[PDB]
Amino acid sequence: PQETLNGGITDMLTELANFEKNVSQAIHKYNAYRKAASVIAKYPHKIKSGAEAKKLPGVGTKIAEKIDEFLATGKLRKLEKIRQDDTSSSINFLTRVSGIGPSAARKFVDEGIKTLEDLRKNEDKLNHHQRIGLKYFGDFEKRIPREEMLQMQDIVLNEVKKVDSEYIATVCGSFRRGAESSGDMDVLLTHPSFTSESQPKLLHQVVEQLQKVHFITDTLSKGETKFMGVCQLPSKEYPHRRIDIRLIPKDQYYCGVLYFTGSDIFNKNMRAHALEKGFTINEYTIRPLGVTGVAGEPLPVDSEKDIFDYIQWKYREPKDRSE
DNA sequence: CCGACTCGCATCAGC
DNA sequence: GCTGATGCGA
DNA sequence: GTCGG
Ligand SMILES: Cc1cn([C@H]2C[C@H](O)[C@@H](COP(=O)(O)CP(=O)(O)OP(=O)(O)O)O2)c(=O)[nH]c1=O
Ligand SMILES: [Mn+2]
Ligand SMILES: [Mn+2]
Ligand code: NA
Repeated sequence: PQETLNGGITDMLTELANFEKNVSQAIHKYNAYRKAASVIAKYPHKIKSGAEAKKLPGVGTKIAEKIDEFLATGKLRKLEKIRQDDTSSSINFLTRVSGIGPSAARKFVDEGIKTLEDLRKNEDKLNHHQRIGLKYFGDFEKRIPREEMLQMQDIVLNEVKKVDSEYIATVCGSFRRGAESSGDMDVLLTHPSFTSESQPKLLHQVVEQLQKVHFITDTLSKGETKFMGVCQLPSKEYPHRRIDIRLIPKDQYYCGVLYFTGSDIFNKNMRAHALEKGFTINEYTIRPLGVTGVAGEPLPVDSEKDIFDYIQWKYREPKDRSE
């Protein structure tokens, strides 16, 4: 109990979570373990028994028993076995390549493809996404310091303005909450030519411009509203980074900014209280619920705070939206 | 006991 | 060819 | 996996 508290426990749960998702293809068990780890990581005491943990929300009989075994013996038989298993271990590892999920990792391992070498020997069996994830395997597992994030913002906002002075672009995600470190760059984008009732050609032009100045280096996926790609600060070379660009209608922009800024936990808390007050919020709109529960028409939103107001909540600055 | 627990894009199965 | 299903990362 | 209905 030094790393935060219950670090040994949260790592245990996270590992179990990873095998459920990657080997068992059980997203819900995966989410249960991660939630349980997140509750425990916040619990301000060193846990001394499964019974104590069982009283936490999201901790049931099974994770309680795992904790008693971990506390009594210093390990978990099930995790040690999983850890040493060639097939489970290799399946779990390969999903760390972006574009290889549980299904592709299982097929690869079935035909003897188990390592990065194996993948590099068999590039022909990889789709485009998977090829790039392989290419930048190490880069993609590095975190992005805020200062590189700011340099990256400088480039995104400048180049967007150069395409069209009318574009609005906002870096959201952990960056906007003031995180000192980020896993990727999330960019929201809008324009007056694009409303909920309106050829978008607005995302392609920005993507194209960022490729011309050699900021974006590869494309993982690109449609009329969402781009997923790779980018790189100009120089010893900087790591290649993940960037997502989303084009959203102007009249749903602040709903998107809120959704793609806030931590997942924060978004959940706000969705709950919004129901409490008879509102349903998604990433694009806020709607009132009628007396039966049916949804009305979207309400006007001219500011992130307008959303807080609708549901009678004190404005929470992005820096304070970790939960 | 037992079912519950979002979306845009790429690719593939199949028609 | 196209449509729908499945996979994927968010 | 946990937790309701
Ligand atoms: C995946 C996911 C995302 N969101 C919103 C909120 C999130 O903040 C924003 C950016 O998403 P992400 O880039 O994937 C992680 P992030 O917050 O930016 O932190 P880092 O990337 O730096 O690790 O989208 C959800 O509401 N529910 C979700 O399930
Ligand atoms: Mn992010
Ligand atoms: Mn992202
Ligand atoms: Na993956």
